[PDB]
Amino acid sequence: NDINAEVVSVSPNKLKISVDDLEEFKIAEEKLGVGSYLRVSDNQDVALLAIIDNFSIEVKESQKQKYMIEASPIGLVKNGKFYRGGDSLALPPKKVEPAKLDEIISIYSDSIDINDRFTFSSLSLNTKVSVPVNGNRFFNKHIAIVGSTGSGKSHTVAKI
Amino acid sequence: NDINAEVVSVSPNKLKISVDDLEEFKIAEEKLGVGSYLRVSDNQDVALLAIIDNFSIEVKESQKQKYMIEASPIGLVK
Amino acid sequence: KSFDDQKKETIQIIKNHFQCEDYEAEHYLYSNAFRKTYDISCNKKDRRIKKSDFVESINKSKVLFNIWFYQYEGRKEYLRKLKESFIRRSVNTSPYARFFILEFQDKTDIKTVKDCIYKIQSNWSNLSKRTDRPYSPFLLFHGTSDANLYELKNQLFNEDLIFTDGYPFKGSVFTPKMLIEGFSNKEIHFQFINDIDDFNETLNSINIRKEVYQFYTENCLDIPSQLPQVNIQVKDFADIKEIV
Amino acid sequence: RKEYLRKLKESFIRRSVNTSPYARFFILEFQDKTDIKTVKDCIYKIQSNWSNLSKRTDRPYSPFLLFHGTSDANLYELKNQLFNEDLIFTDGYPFKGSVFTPKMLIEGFSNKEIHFQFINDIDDFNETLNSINIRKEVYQFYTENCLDIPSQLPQVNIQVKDFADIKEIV
Amino acid sequence: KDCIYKIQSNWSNLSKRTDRPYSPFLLFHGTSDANLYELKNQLFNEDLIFTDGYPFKGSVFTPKMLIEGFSNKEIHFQFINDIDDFNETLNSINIRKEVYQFYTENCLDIPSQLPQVNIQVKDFADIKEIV
Ligand SMILES: Nc1ncnc2c1ncn2[C@@H]1O[C@H](COP(=O)(O)OP(=O)(O)O)[C@@H](O)[C@H]1O
Ligand SMILES: [Mg+2]
Repeated sequence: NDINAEVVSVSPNKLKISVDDLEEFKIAEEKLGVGSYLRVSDNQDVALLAIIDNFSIEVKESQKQKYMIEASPIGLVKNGKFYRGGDSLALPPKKVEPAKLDEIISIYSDSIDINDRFTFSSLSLNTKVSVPVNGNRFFNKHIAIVGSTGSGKSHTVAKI
Repeated sequence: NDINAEVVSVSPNKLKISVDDLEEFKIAEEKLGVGSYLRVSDNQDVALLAIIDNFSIEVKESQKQKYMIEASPIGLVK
Repeated sequence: KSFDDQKKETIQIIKNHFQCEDYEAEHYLYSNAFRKTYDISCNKKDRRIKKSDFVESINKSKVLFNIWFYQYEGRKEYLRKLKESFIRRSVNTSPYARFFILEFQDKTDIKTVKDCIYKIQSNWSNLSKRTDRPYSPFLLFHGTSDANLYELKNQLFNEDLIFTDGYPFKGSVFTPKMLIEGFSNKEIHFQFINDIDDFNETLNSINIRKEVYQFYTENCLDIPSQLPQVNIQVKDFADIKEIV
Repeated sequence: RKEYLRKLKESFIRRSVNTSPYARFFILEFQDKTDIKTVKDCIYKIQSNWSNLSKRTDRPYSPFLLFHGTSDANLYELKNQLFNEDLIFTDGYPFKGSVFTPKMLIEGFSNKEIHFQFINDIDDFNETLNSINIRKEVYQFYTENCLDIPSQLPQVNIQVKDFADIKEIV
Repeated sequence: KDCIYKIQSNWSNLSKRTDRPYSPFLLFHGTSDANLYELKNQLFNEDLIFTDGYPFKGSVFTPKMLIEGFSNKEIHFQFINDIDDFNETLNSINIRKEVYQFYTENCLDIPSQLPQVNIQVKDFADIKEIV
């Protein structure tokens, strides 16, 4: 298919993922970057989700394209409902795909109630998913907005 | 045998446990995690109990699955 | 007394009637009892039925379809709870001998059948070259003509979906061993069981844990009771893909 | 008897000379007077001599087997026996009800786990002939009835008293 | 024993270099069990390890013990006690079987589905260098 990736080794809080084919180059550009989401399972109803922390793409003379992805599990998805917690263990090998838009939507639209949603931004790697924060816990626990000069910190301040 | 795990290296406060079979996948999910309790013995009378500190399950092309469990001895059951 | 308050009392009264577990009473006993009550309420010849024989007629390993919830929560939601009732999965799927028995009729063409096989093969198999215990699903089809059955099998081989049936050559007797090794073969995507006599032979050749997932419309086949069974009525073959 | 068998082995077969991975076709005359036993001894002699499936090679090859003049009752019975003694073959029919697929004969020729290739009858043989691209040779072995061969293929015809002398020539 | 050692040495490949080893099957007939067991005892003491499907005392005939011993490099050959064990291990072996008969006066009856040769000899001594 377009992408053929699977988990080659697991850790308590980390997964090594090897990309084997990578037929479509546009998958790697946005959906395989650092901080992106991967679906780690063998079925299409129950899965792990993982932040890509690091990757290393080695190429050489005659052996194959060595695409290694280091990922850390962030939680569980069961029938479209996201559960936090890295306690779940995926026994290798597990087929790895970039997460579709519904899982990424279900990450932020599950831990926060619909009336408590306060949306002022969208995800950087995927524009089509908006990120809501719990506007209750956004303002009680104080906000520390940090950036360099010319980074957009004041434009972020006024937009909130 | 649902599980086949066995100590392959011993330190003063550390053990290296290799899982050979892992026939039942359910044992690895809730009984082989970090902080779980392992029974290290060759009989069902006297044993060493251990806390799982680390684990690593590597798979490669041809040879078998390498499941390594890092544990530390925490006491004795008589 | 509305419908929502009558929902939980009818569920609760059947829970201790059979002394069953939690999620059986939601869909396996209540939906079974709703059809047979309607099948005798609409009967203009007999209405007064004692409940002594109603218990034994309900307690069969069968999940029948009823029109009235399919209209109520719709096709997106009625098939949704059918996935979480008997088709529950974990992250690590154990290499079990899973048998998928699907009803093939002449009303359903090949195209609505083929992606169901693709749905079963993609979800219930791990043919990775890195694993040490690969598994592949077992496929059974019934109620169809042999010309239509061979028609489906021919087009599966032309789009790189390699399967085995225990007939490795023309004129071969049914050898179930090639079905057994194809379960552990990474190059064999799934297993195609031809007939019932073909089916009853390969349970006896399997020592690992076995599972049957039956998805049918009209006619059920008497699978032996000591295997774990999932027998589900559907309207047509299009719903089977959304459950598996 | 011995001096008769020596002539056809040296003149036509040349077993030691031909080691190249060619698609060699062996057409055999199966009749009712020849039992299955001596047919199996010939097939094992053909497969052992005219195939190379050792792991050291890079260009494996397997022979092609065709039988004619016999009924389908003992042709399938010979095929059923040959599969039980771990002599794995393909004949273009990977499943029941399949059409003849020559690509299974293409891949089985280069497959080390597949010892030889079976051909059921004449039109199966003609169909894979257009599917092999590499050089093909036909070694026809017959007793009373000879088969037609296309005139563009390298063909040898060998006449024998019966089926028992055949494995000596191969 | 000279015929058995010549059969064992010529018709087996138990080296570590190969990946498909094989060992011959031995059958004897026409003799009593007194010297048949005495021959079996003498062969085992000379480190000629064999099997006959009877791994322990009072055992039912186990044809799979001859199956593993055929592929075992540590088992030099397979013994067969009599006709009843011969037909039982015949149906258990799926791979190609050949029967080689070397008889002087009495010839056993072999099933007609197996490739069999019959050899007539003046005595037992000349059987050794035929094989
Ligand atoms: N949501 C946004 N999308 C794109 N560009 C932005 C956004 N917010 C701020 N910027 C850009 O960031 C630049 C820096 O402005 P700002 O962050 O307010 O500086 P400072 O943080 O030093 O006050 C601006 O020129 C503006 O174009
Ligand atoms: Mg500012």
